[PDB]
Amino acid sequence: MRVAVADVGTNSSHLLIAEALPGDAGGFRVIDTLKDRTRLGECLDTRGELTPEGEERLASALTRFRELAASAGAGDVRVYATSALREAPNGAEVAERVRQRTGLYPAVISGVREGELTYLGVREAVELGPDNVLLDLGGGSLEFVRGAEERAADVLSLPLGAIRMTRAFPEGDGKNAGRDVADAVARQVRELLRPHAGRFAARPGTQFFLSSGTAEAAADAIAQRRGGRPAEAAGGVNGERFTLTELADLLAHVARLRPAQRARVPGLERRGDTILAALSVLHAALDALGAREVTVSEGALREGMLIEEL
Ligand code: NA
Repeated sequence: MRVAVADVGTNSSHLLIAEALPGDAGGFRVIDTLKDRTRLGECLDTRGELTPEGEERLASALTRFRELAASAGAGDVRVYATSALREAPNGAEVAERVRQRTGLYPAVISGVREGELTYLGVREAVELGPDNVLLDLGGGSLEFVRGAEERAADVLSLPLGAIRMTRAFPEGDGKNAGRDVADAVARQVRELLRPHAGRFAARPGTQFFLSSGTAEAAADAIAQRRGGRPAEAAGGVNGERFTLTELADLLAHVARLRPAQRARVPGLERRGDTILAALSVLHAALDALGAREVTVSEGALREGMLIEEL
């Protein structure tokens, strides 16, 4: 009664092993989550194609994942790949070669598919209401999801990822370069949402949610800026809330710092390279939709994959 799902991201891949409960009430219990530091982001060439060293790291990850699942009695791993392989021009070729080498097929899912599954992961992590808007900021893309208590009704994927924006708007040496990038990213967010007014905008009673790593880091940083302990000592950030004003203040702080300093802001360790652009995406998007406050969900794509499998 054990199931395994995995996602291939940009710099990390994760295997989730869960026990599937009696179908009557159903549900799942997470047995293990195993990370692989695939680091595909540093294995992308100038045209964005995955290098042979990237194929090797990916093949190595999926081989180890397959063994972990099999030794745990979980049978076969469903594997979905997101922005890294989606945007690589040779992503489909890499996926078929990895399948030939490992027997696992990393299916490259669309941004919208990722968003609809992530919404399921959020559903089982935090309490959804009758009108929810979810923003899931990844490396290449930002997914907007709207729905009710059960599933996504509307999904939009826009090319506003933390890595993609960091690259699209290179930061200069000047003291104002962080602010200038933040402003340019915000103008790009509004421009790509311009065809889509009303779709994800706050209505009375709309509740807003965030998922994935930037948002979790933001919640950790904001809580510690209110005097809290690091999330690692407080059991994580799932369910934490923060206001748009708190996000704006964290962004203004980050923008006046240089990249190396950003990685020393508590909560933002391991995200100094993209946190400026990523916070700029989140604030600009939330502001444009009229969000006042958000809840952060540690559940996301992998949990959603489980829910669909069950
Ligand atoms: Na995303």
